[PDB]
Amino acid sequence: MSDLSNQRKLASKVLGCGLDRVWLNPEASEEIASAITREDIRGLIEEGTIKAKPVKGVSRGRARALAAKRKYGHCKGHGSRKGKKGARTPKKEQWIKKIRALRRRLKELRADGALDKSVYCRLYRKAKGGEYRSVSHLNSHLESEKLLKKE
Amino acid sequence: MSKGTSSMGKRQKRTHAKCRRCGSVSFNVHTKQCTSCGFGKTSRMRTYKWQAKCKY
Amino acid sequence: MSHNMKGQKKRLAKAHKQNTRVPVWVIVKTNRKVVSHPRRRHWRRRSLDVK
Amino acid sequence: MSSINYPFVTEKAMMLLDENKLQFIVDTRSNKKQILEDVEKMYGFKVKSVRTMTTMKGMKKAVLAFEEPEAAHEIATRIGLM
RNA sequence: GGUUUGAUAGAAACGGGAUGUAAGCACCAAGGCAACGAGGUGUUCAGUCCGCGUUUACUAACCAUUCGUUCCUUUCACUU
RNA sequence: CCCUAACUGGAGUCCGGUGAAGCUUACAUUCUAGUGCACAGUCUAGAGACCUCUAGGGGGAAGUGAAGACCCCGUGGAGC
RNA sequence: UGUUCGGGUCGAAGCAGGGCUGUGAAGUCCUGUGGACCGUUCACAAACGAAAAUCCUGGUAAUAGUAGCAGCAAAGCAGGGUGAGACUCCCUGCCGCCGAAGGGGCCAGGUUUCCUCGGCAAUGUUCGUCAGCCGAGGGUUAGUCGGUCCUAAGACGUACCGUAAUUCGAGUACGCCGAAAGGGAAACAGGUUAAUAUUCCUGUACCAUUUAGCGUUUAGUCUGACGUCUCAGGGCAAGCCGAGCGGCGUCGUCGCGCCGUCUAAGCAGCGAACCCCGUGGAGAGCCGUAAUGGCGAGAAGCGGGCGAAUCUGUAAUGGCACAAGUCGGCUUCACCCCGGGACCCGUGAAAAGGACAGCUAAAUGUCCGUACCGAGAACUGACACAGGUGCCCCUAGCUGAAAAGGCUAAGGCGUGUCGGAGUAAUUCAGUUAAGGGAAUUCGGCAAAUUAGCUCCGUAACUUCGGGAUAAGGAGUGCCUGCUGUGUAGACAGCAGGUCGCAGUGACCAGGGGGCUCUAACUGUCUAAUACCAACAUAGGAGAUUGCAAACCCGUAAGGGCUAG
RNA sequence: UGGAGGACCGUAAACGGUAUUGAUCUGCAAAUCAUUCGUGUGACCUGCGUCUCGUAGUGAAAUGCUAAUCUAACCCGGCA
RNA sequence: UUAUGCUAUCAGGUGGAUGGCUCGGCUCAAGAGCUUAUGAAGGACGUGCCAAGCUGCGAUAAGCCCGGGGUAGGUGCAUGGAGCCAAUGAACCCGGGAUUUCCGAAUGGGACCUCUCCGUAGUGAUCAUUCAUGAUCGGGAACGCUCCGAAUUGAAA
Repeated sequence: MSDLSNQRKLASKVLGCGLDRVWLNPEASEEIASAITREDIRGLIEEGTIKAKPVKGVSRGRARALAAKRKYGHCKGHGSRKGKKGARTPKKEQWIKKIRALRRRLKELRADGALDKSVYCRLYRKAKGGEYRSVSHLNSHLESEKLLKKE
Repeated sequence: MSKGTSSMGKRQKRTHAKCRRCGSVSFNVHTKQCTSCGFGKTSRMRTYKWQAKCKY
Repeated sequence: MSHNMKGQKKRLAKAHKQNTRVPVWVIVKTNRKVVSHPRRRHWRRRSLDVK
Repeated sequence: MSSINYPFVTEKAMMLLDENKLQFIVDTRSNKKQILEDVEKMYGFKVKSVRTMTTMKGMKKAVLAFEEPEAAHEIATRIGLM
C-alpha cells in the first residue's frame, strides 16, 4: 500500500467518527487504496472493508454498587467526608425544606379543621421562629398541649 | 511582563493602512492621514526640503 | 477568518499569483539568463505589505 | 460591455451540467443583475437564478441555474463545450 | 580468563536465600426472611521470586580471518 | 551539618546521522631564578623534556567577553 | 594627454614560477598558461603607490566533525506493505500522552498554508518514499450567517473666525463617519464533494420593501432600554437509574460491561409569577415569604382578564446495519423564563428598528466575506521560538466541596535525532538514609514537619470588629443491620462485626508560639538586578475664590476645570 | 433566620512576580522555565474601540513608561 | 612506507582578484522649457496561447484607426514551442485621432478602505453686477517672488 491516510480521513468523515475509530482491513489494502471517492468509501463501508470500531466507554458497575451502598448509608463516614459541613449540606436548603414542611403541615391542619385561626397564627410564627425541629416535633407539641380541635 | 518578545506578541493589529493615493502602507487609521504622501491632510503631495540634503 | 473587502482580497490574490516561478519556456528563451524573480516569497515569513 | 468572459470548464463546473447549472468566469465589475441580463441576451434562455463568488485568482465565478430544462446542455453545445 | 582434550555464559532441576501463607475449593462469619456477607480457619512455612552456588555439554564458545613476508618483480634463493 | 552512602530519570561517557559560534601577529613539550616599563612559555643561565591520542576538574596563558561605570583631565555635554 | 618611434593571433595584457641587471624604488628576459591588445622619446597632469586605522566590502580558516539536536511529557515495539533506498511514510495489534486541555467553535492576524496528483536539490535540528517544502491542477456559491443599518466615547468634511500664512488652530452651525463581542426583520433538519455548505440539492418554512386589489389610525404611548450582590419558583442541554428491544465485548467461573434504542425550524394549543379588574369585609389581630413583608388609604377567601420559558400535537414517510427504533424515573448545572430582596459609592448609554390595523396575489431582495490555521508547526516574537496573542456567555464517567489532583471516555496525538555494551568520573532534577538534630551558615537559605473533614477546646491583647483554623486534644477504613430530617435529590446519626505497621492509607492538603522595629489596613511601583519602612489611601489641617471667580491652556480665534 | 464586607482559604481560571540569589546564561526566551509564593466581588482583571506625546504626554511618583531607545523618544535635515 | 607533522614547489578544488571589454555613470557646454476639471502627475487592479517580474497598454487592454517616410519581414527586455500578422505594404519611425477600469486636484455622499451607497444620471468648495457662461484647485529637476525663522559652529569660554 501507499498512503491510506487520505482514505482513512475520508472514511472517518463519512462515518462521523474519529480518525483512530476508523478500522481499515489490513488484508484489503489494495481494495482500500483503489477507493478515491465518498461513494467508494461508502461501498467499502457497506461491504465491511471499512468500519468504525466500537467506542470503548467507561464502565460504571463498580460505581453503581458504591452508589447503592451510599443510598443505604454506608461508605459515607467521617473518613470519607472531605468537604465542609455546609458544602455537603447547605443551610439555606436545610431551612427551606424544614420551614416548608412545617408550613404545609399548618396549612393542612387549618384546612381539615383541627386548628382555628387564633392559634394557627401563633403556631405559624413559632415555626417561622424555629421553635419546632420538624413536622414530627410540631405534631408532638400539638398533641401534648391539646391544640387540635378534636371531636 | 517583559518589554521585549513577550510584549511583542500583542501585535495583531495595525496603526497604518494602505494609502489610496500613494500605495504606501502609511495611512494612519486614527488621524486619517497618510504620513508618506499627506492624503487626508492636504490636497497637495506631502514633501519637505529636509527629505534631501542642502544641495551644496 | 479575518474579513477583507473586495480590493483587499483582490490584492491578496495578486500577491498569490505573483508568488510563482519563472516559466521553463522563459528560461529557455533567455538561455538560463532570467531564472530568478524578486517577488518569490513564502507565506510563513515576513508578511505581505499589501493588505 | 459583456460580463460573461467564457464558460468555466473544470470537473466541478462540468458537474453542473447534470443539474442544469452552468458556471462562467465573468467580469468582477458586474453584478448578478447584469450577468443575468447579459446571459439571457447572449443565449436566449431564461435564467432562474445566479450564484456568484470571488476567487483567489482575482476572478469572479457565477453559477447560473436556468429555468428551461436542457438549456445548460444546449448552451454548452452551442459554445462547443459538449 | 575459557573456547569441545570445555563447566566460560545460559537453560533445566536441586541446594542456599527473599517475602509471608497464593488462586480455587470447603466450613465458619456480625447479621439479613432471603440474595448476600468484610473477614477467619484448613488445604498451606503455602504462592511468587532470586542480577548466588552445585550438578549437567541440553543450546551457544562454531566458522573463520589477520600479522609474524616492505609490494610489484625475476632490482630473485626462487618454480610453469 | 557531624560525614557521607546507595538508588531513580535526563545529560555526560562510547557509537550512527546532522552540524555552528566565540579568543587567534608568529612560534610553542615546559620548570626555577634573575633581567627587563620594577608581575616572562619566547630574553639570560641552569633544570627538564621521545611523539600522538582519549577522558577529567580548571592552576597559568596578568584566559575570553568590553575604547573602566571608580579617580582625574577636557576653557566636551546633559539634566536639576 | 600632446608628441617621437614601435610591438602583437608566427600570440598583447594579466597570471604562477624562474634567470639577469640595478644599493634600491624597479626594469628586462625565459618557461608555462592566456586569446587581443600593449609599449616607447621628450614633456605634461592626477580620483597616482598600503602591513596596520577594535579600518570597510568580499571570500575563507583554526576552533571542529567539537557544542547543540536532553526540563516539553511514560516518546515506542511486533507483523505486513510501499520503495532503488525506511527507527522516522502507510495498515493491523499491543503499549503510551493530553483528556475543564494538547479536544470542539471562533475574534484579530495570516493569505492558499485547504484538497488531489507527481517529486526530494534546498527547508524539517537525524533520515525520509512524508510534509504547512518543491512543481502542476482544483477548491470558497447566501433575502434568512456576518458586514451592510443604528448610534456610543470620539474622529473627519464644509462654513464662520483666528493665523504673516497654511496641509495649522479652539469653539459654534450644518453634515458625515465611528461596534464582524453594544442595538438588530427573517431558516431549519437531512443529504451531497476530494476540497463549499444555516450558502448547492430534497423536504418543510419565514422576513422586508414595491406593485394591484381589499380596509384603515389608538398617535402619541410602549418596546428597543440597561448597574453590583443575593435568593425563590418553573423549565431545559448535558448527566444518571430501571425495564424491553438490537448489536459488540467477555466467557478459566460468572453474567455482566459498552453502544444504540433517533426527530429541526415553522405552524396550532395550554399558560407559572407579576400586574390589573369585580366581590368580600379582617384586629384584646389576621394573612404570607427563603427572606424582607401585607392590611379599613381595604387582608384572607372567591371569580375574571393579561401573560413565560418550556411542554403537547403537527411538521412524517427524513437519516439508521429497511437492527432495533418502545417506555418510565431521578437530577439538572455553567443555559432560558419569571419574581423577590439588599447596596449607592460609580444610579448603571444612545439611536435606528419594532408593536399598537392589516389580508390576498405576483415580482424583487443588489454588493462584499465565506477555503484552511486560530496556535508547544499555519498569528506575533528574525525561527516549525518552552514567551505572548480574543477567548468561549465550551467541555463526558469515578473519586472528591470542586472546572483542584489522580485514573479513564470522546476527540486529537506517539511531531521532530538515534543506538548503547554499568551507560566511568562529574552534573540537572528526584527517592531513601543509622545516631545526633541547626553543632552548618551572615542568616534554618534549601529541605523537612504539619496538612482534608468532624468533634472538644482555644490565651495575652483589643479600636470590642477581632485575635481564631489561635494554641492544645480525640475520631476517621471496610462489612452487616438500621434510626432521624426532607416531596425528592440527598444529608445527619446509631448498633454490632472485622483486617492492616498505617483508614483524609494514593492524590490533594497551614507548621506553630513568644518578644521587638516599622507602615494603620486592601491597594501601587523601578517591563529587564530594588514588591520595601517608598507611593497612594481614608482621617486631620491650612490656603485662594461669589462665578465675567480662584487656578490653568492658547499667538489669537477661543478653551480646561464646567452639563460644576 | 438573614447574607454584608476594597472580609478569609484556594485553583498552572485570570492577574502579579517573593525566595531558590535553582535551571538557563553564544538560552526555548535580546529576561524564559521549574518549584515556592501575593491578589483572586473589587482602588479587581481583561478584549475591542477611542483620546492624551517630545522641554510634550502619562505617571497611587521609580526620573517609571511613551514600539527591545528615556535626567528630554524616533526619523530626516542643519552635518563632511 | 616515521605516524601525527614542518618548510618549499607542483596538480586539482573553492573563490572571484588581476588583465581586457563595456548599451552605464558623472561633469561641462549648446539648445528647449510648462502642464491639469476636454479629469493631469502618481498609485491600485487588470491586460500576453503557453507570461511570474519589468515595460507598454486599459475590459478595443505588450494594443485599435487615419496620413507621410520605410519595405520585407515582424510578434518588447527575452531567437523556446506552436501559431498569428505582413505585397490589401506590416514591423518600425513622424504627425494626428479613438479607446482609456478604480483611486488620485478628485469634485453626488462615504471611504475603514482603492471600493461602496443613493441612484433624483450628480455645477465638491470659493468667486466673476448678461445669471447663457467663465475662473481657481493638483503636478513640475532646479531656478524666481513674498513672508516666518533656529542651533551646532567661530570669537580658542
